[PDB]
Amino acid sequence: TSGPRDNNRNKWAKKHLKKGKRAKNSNFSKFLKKK
Amino acid sequence: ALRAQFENSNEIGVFSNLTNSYALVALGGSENFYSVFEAELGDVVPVVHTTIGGTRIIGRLTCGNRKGLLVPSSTTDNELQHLRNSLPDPVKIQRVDERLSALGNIVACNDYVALVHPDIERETEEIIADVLDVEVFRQTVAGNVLTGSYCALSNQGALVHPRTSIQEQDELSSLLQVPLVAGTINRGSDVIGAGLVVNDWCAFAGLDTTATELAVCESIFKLQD
Amino acid sequence: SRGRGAASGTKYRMTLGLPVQAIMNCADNSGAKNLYIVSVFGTGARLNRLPAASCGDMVLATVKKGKPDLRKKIMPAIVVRQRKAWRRKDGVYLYFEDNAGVIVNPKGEMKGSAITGPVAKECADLWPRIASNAGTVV
Amino acid sequence: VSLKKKSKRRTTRLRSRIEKKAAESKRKQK
Amino acid sequence: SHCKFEQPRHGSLGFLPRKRASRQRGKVKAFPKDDASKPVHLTAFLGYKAGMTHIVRDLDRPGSKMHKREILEAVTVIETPPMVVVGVVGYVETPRGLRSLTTVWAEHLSEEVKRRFYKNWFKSKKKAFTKYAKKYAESTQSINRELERIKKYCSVVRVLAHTQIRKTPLAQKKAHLMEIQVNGGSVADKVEWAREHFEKTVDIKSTFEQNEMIDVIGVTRGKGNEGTTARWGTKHPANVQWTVARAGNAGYMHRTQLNSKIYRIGAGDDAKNASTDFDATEKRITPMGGFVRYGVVENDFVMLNGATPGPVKRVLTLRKSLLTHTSRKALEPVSLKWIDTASKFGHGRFQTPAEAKQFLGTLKK
Amino acid sequence: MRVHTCYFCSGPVYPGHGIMFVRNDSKVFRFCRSKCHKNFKMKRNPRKVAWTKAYRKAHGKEMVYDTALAVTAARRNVPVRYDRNVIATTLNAMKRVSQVHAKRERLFYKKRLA
Amino acid sequence: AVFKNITPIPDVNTFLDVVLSRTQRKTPTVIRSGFKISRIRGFYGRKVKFTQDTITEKLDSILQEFPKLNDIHPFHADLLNILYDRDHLKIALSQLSTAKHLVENVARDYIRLLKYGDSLYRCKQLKRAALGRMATIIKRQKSSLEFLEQVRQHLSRLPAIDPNTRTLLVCGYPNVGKSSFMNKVTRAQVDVQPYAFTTKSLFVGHFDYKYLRWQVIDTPGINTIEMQSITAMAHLRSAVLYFMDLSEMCGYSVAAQVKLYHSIKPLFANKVTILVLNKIDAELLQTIIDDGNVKVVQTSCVQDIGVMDVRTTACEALLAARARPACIPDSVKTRRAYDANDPNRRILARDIEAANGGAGVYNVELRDKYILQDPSWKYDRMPELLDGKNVADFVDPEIEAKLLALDEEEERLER
RNA sequence: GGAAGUCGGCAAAAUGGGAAUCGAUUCCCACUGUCCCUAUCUACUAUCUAGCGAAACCACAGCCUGGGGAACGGGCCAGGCAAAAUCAGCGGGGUGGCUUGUGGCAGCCAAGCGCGACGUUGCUGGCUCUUCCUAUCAUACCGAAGCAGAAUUCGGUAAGCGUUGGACCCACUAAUAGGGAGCUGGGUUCCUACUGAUGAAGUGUCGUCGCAAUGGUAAUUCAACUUAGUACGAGAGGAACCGUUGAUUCAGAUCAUUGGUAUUUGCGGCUGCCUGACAAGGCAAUGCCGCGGAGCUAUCAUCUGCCGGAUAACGGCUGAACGCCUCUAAGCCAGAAUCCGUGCCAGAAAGCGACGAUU
RNA sequence: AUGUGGAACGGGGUAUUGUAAGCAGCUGCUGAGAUUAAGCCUUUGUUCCCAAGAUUUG
Repeated sequence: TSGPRDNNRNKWAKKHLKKGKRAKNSNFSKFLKKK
Repeated sequence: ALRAQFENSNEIGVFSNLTNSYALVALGGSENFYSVFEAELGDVVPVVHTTIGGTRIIGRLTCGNRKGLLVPSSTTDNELQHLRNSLPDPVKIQRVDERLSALGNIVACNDYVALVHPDIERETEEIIADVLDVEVFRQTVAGNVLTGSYCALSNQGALVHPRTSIQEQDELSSLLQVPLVAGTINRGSDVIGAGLVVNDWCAFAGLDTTATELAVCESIFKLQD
Repeated sequence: SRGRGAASGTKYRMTLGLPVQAIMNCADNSGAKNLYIVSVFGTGARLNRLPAASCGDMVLATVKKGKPDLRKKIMPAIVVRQRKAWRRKDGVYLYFEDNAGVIVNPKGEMKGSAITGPVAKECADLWPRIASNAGTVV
Repeated sequence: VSLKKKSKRRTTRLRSRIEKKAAESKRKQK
Repeated sequence: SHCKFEQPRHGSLGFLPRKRASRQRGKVKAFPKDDASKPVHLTAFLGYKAGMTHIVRDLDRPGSKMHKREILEAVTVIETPPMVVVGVVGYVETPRGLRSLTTVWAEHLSEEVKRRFYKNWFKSKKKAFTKYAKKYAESTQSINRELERIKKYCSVVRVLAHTQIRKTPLAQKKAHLMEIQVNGGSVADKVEWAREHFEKTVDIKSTFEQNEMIDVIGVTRGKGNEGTTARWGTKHPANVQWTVARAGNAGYMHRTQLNSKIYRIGAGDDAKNASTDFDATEKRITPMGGFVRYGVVENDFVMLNGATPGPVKRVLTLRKSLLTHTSRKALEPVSLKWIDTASKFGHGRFQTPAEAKQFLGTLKK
Repeated sequence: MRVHTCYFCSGPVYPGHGIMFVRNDSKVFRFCRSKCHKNFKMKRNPRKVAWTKAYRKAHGKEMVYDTALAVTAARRNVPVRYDRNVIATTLNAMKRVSQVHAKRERLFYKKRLA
Repeated sequence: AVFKNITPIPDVNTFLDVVLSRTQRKTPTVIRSGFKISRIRGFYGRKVKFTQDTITEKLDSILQEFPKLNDIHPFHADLLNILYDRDHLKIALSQLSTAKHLVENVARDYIRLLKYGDSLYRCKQLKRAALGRMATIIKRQKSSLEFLEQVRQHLSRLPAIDPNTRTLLVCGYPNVGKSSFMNKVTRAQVDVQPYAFTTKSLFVGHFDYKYLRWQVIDTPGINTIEMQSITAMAHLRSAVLYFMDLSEMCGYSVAAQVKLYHSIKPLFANKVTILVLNKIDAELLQTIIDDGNVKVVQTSCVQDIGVMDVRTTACEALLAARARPACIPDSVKTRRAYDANDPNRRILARDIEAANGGAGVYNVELRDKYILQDPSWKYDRMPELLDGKNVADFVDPEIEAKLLALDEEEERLER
């Protein structure tokens, strides 16, 4: 099985970070940031 | 008669239990199994996505009919509360303090008559008659104690081992007041209960069930109309 | 393929208490009485580590005492009970008072018909056939 | 850096052995 | 001649030297990358390991073997009283690294942070920061100049904050002072946020929010000098090389546990912090009889999964994760069902004395 | 999530605490701590072990019955449909158990003192 | 008999290169003259032995994977007769086995002489003398290895037949509608072209009827193809499906087809033939009809009419030769079957899933389907424990009444 | 769990014993830390201190790499390097540029200079251990093949990471690939290194908070759910990518829960002993037994293990050389578990910055 | 180096064991008694002690 150094695994991990899967962290940061 | 597979397993009786008033499906796996059951019984009876004791063998752990449902001792309070909320009011639920926890393996019960493991407790038999409102009879199937797993019951038909004799066939039919046929499910597997779940108007078997076997179940269960 | 053959679900890590050379009770009605552990499926490359099994694991078993025709096959066996205490993932610690198991084919349906004694739910979940043919599942 | 697998510099026995056996090769072809 | 029977290496070459950490407080060797798209927010906090317990939570993990079941997990309780911001440090990027250009301190420094500057507070004449206080009162235009310097030249803004160790039931009186990098916004925005946060307390309620994934960093427990057996896991003419396992220090090393989940951030002023929607039963996070070797938790606390480095009453640093990692374990919510506060000093059997008293008879005392 | 009762001491058994033992007759025993588990292993009768609630209640050292509030508790094997009004007033009935049981606990020991 | 599992046979050069490369790469390579003579002898002995082991390992793989013509069902044995000349195939396989034994003999001989090697050189040439003889042995079966590879390639193409199961052999004149009947009956995509004898070899196709599966084997029309067709019906418990061109649109005369069927009747005996009138839409036949076993079924090949009736008749002939009130809900009597394409079809949780992130991401709400006096509380958390007691033990629809009765009682005790 | 250890029941536990064959051997039962797999407890030593106080050994000493014809060595050559004084451990240090994958005899040619190359034809030692190499068994990615699918064969880059448990045998495993540089059996009659621990010292002094040159580096494999009984296949059979869940091995932590440990000699019980007696306690080289907090600990318990560039095999774009063509010559794109960083550990005790006070 | 100061005891909580001696009449006092930090928590409790000696520092 491909490891974590895999360039593919890095690529779709980047794809996850490119979409709303990290938008739950943006608004999460904004909540404390505003309060 | 329909063909379905829970995950990639030919045993759907183990992972689900079906009656004439409700359906129970395993939780946490693929709901494709829940999707298939809803496709045929969603508009008829409620379908409950339930587990029993944090376990997916609810089909062989719980035995019930169109009237009542039974759960073993290991059933958690949260799951029992979940089942009560899901099922409609005219259906009653009962915990059983039975040593033989596998209710689905020790009790094969239709709406009117149930045949039970020979060594069942008297208190279990009394509460079964009270809740299920069926006549209870202690007998073995083909010399084998697990009646619920080795025999499938419906209102109009039933199946047993191909190993049973003709006189045992006649005696079982006479004691059950329902047509009974010696057959097999899932291409030669003699666990009829584990491979077949049947209500009074539809039947589900594993996808590996042969066409001849499906014709046999359809013939005995009169489901063409 | 025997390794996770017809498991219908993953197993959680469980305390290992039945290594090889173990002698343990037959739990089915097929006629066998005692089993001897020869090897366990799914053991990797660990230096000096004795292969071990838990509840619901599939092992290679030899019927030391039992019916002669039941013997002369290194048959797959499912460990259904274990004396060593193990942590169920919900938190409770469980241990049956004897080490028990069933003679099964490589596919995962046993030669027996009814199980005498309690059955671990981990065993009953990786092996729906054992759950189907179990009498009391705990 | 050498950037090689085999060293370009030679040992004194090795360099002396060439003149030992190169001369014998001329003796043999003669 | 080759090795006949091979095995993986008995140790890890990435953690040596196995020497004693040159620090007692957990160092942050990496702060999360900054971004001007997001304005101001902090990135770290400092707490004390009070003790650890176990909880029961309903696991909503889609696709899991135990989806929608009740699960038991060990949890670590870290008391996190609010920390007072007393300084700001500007860091300028140079071809030689990040260099601290200047530092600005708040006018009123508590004895908590003043004790950090002395090895013996009682003998000292307490002369630290006195002339700084004098010049702060006299002329604020000077201090405005260093802040102008920070917002004009510096690229990284960090705030010096000290923990109110007085609030904790610790016998230590020195406050732990560290730098938390202000991530987000322009350098001017960070400088302003530092200014309006001078001398005020920043609490864990504003730093972390009960669901995110953090890195917990600290110094591990000390096991003393140990032989090759327990230090390393051990079962041609040359000189001994560094790779050979040897006998020496085992324990008290700086470690970093990644991917720790906060199951709960409770408030000290609230008396329901140990109670959940499935439990009621008014109780506090402190176990019956008090935490073993720590005391009673009376301030804000954080409940992490698993175990964290170091023994009880040691200081831990909690930082935001450097890299986003959207594993569904890191993204799922947590709904606590029950928290264990029985006596950890022995085989405890009762959650609170109130509910112990009905079961037990009328004690003569 | 059930706070069971130990077989030996008859005390509460919370999640995580204690041991579960399954016998060949499929009977499940729960032990709160190592003391009760090992005492069960040595097979010491709870009715003859002094510090057990089983001994205290079977030796006359604990109340014969407490029909507190016309109903005190039971192992209900028929689940009941979830209601707020039922769920809130039974939350109150919980407490009303506790003071009443606490009151009778004081009265009984005061009677036993003389 | 699935002949696809035979490993591909390299030509003599690649075989030698693979063997020698494996010997070089897997065995140690460096030796010095100053080493003990035992180590030198062992060094070269390993290479000779390792090369022997690689060669037999490959040669045995061939000898085991090929089917033993004698031990197999005579249908396939005779089919391999007509296609491959069992004697040539048997000679080719025996040559490899004789080679295998020769490779073993040379290696045993040279290992034996190596025990007496006195210098690094005399061992070196025994090894060179060894491997060369091993190689020259292999080079002599160039024809045998090439032949077996060609046989292998065509074997992998043959259909997997099973005479044990019920069958119905279809044979007749070339392009006389038999291919059309096979295509209409079975799912097999048999190519139909104007070129005669388009079906060079046999074509096996399964068909499900009468709750059973029958393997219809179409044979070449009637040469090697004709011989293979004859052997197909030679040993098979099946019925003939002869198709005679009624209108002669296939290019073959009806009288000629009848004469051919009469001549082939000796091999078609013990079977229920069919007197198919092919190309119905598009005298001599009296003698064929006099047999009786042939079923005269019209086959309108142009109009594709009667093919299903003929197939059903042939299948039937082959088979012959070989108080409990079920209160079904009213909604069940008018339930629309869940078929995806229709718009009236309701939704399923499977479709909610693919919309809401698919498998492993969608969290099914278990509580979403509770029979309950409200849909809002549908996410509430029911208290389970309170002050050492479960809330569950006390959930009673009349629990308020027990509390008021009680109130009165406590008010009595305080007074 | 019960000899799975070892050449082997060496030693302990069963109290040693039951049956066979010639005291020995075997077998079945029995027992157990020999082992999986180590953990805990006690005493002594080692540690420090007061006093006393040696000996062996000693040309001089003390870092490594390549070379010094040899004998390479520590002194010599060329490099890496190199900062006082020390402490506790552990014992390391006291002969071809060979070689590899393709046998021996005869003849026919015949590029060419009597030979004559390739061809062509004729015949019969094992138990544990650090690191390195690739000449790759598995894992990653590619090319070819009757490669429909699945499974597979060969070949290329590739040494990052694994390559077991038992008596050639039989299992597991993804695989059980090949080699280089403390110990025991049958067979012949000081100093230096390594590992931890202090430590004087510029920078005025003492501190607090930091920076980061450099050195080390870590994660590995499997199967489970859909995607599927779909692509493909007459059928038999039947995958993949995205997404998700567990487990094997390894690594780093931790002691809520569970087990273990008992000098808490904490409590209790039993035997014997000690004052006239009811009692009262106390004693027995840790008298014996049960429980036993705290601590320690267990893949016997729990937790945690991540992303950016540059490439190799290889697939392409434009495009000449060579008016065509061309992945290459100038340039460019995609591309492997690979290399380099990030992250993680250490912090130059002769690298540094900011701040505080300053007799 | 006079303080939300420290220390020695004491109380309480929490734990370990199992219901003490005695008073008595197995039972009651008595889930009692004993131990509880030596690397458990707490203290409007009492008592006690510290605003000292030496050394190195531009």
